[PDB]
Amino acid sequence: YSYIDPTQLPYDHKWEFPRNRLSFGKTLGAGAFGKVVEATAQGLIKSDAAMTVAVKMLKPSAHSTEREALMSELKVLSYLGNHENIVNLLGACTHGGPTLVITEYCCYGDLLNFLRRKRDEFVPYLYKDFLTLEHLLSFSYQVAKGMAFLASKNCIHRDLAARNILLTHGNITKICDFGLARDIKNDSNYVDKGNARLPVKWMAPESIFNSVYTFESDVWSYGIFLWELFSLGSSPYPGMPVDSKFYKMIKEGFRMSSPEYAPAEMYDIMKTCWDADPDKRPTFKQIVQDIEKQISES
Ligand SMILES: COc1cc2ncnc(Oc3ccc(NC(=O)Cn4cc(C(C)C)nn4)cc3)c2cc1OC
Repeated sequence: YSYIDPTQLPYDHKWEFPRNRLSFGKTLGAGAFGKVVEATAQGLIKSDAAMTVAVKMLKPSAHSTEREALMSELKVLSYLGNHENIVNLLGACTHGGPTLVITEYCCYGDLLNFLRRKRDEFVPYLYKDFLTLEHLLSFSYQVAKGMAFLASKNCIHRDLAARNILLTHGNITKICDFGLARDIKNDSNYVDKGNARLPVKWMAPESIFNSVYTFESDVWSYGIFLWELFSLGSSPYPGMPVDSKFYKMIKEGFRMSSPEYAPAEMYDIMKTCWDADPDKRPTFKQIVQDIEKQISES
């Protein structure tokens, strides 16, 4: 929810695709109630050529709440329309069986696992495809541009992190949301807080203590994502478990020091994203303008 009720958004039937034209392959990811599988779609291209796609669907374990949530995701994707910095909708199957959501396939997978795999060969300054500082600045710019677009459409992400960014051809990043297709019960980055399992280390104080999610709380998460990026995939608040001492320290103003590979101007952005006053944080549009200047000066 937040600013817009996703259940009231319309679904354009121009997206309707016949489900008998899909051939399912390997499961890319699974949670308790949902999954994402790799598939071949036939007749999606005007010229009889087959194409590889990603398909999100529910498991027989899912209930009415999860069935409403997958339909709401489809309505939001149809409402947003395509954007270069967001995973794009290609089609959907809404009759003749369970809901299927068809999105573009991203050959390099999630950004978190890519950074961890590339960590040991990082170059701060050719066939080998080494990760450089130039690539980290470009990723930070592309993610801020996609988030500036979501905010302009009155959308709040609520789970922005490196694990929710995909990487495709030509070092292009795409904002995504695995949601129900992530096993949050066995992921240590999600913590038990009341009757929920939440990503506390990425959450703004107003979201933790008041359950308030806004344009400003997404900006706090972006600052945490920057720390993950310039630490080459390390977990935030290293050596600190999520306990009473953690919630106390955050309220009292404790903040992480800069990661090892962050330029000083990128750490300056992180600090402003983590201001206790939501009105003192920059907008995603201001972040884009700031990074643009850094890239041009480089
Ligand atoms: C080679 O490995 C992979 C390739 C992949 N290629 C493509 N997709 C993959 O997974 C998916 C991840 C997420 C989604 N769904 C959404 O993001 C829908 N959405 C967007 C939003 C917001 C508006 C931003 N809200 N909801 C669909 C598929 C892959 C996973 C891989 O490995 C794990």
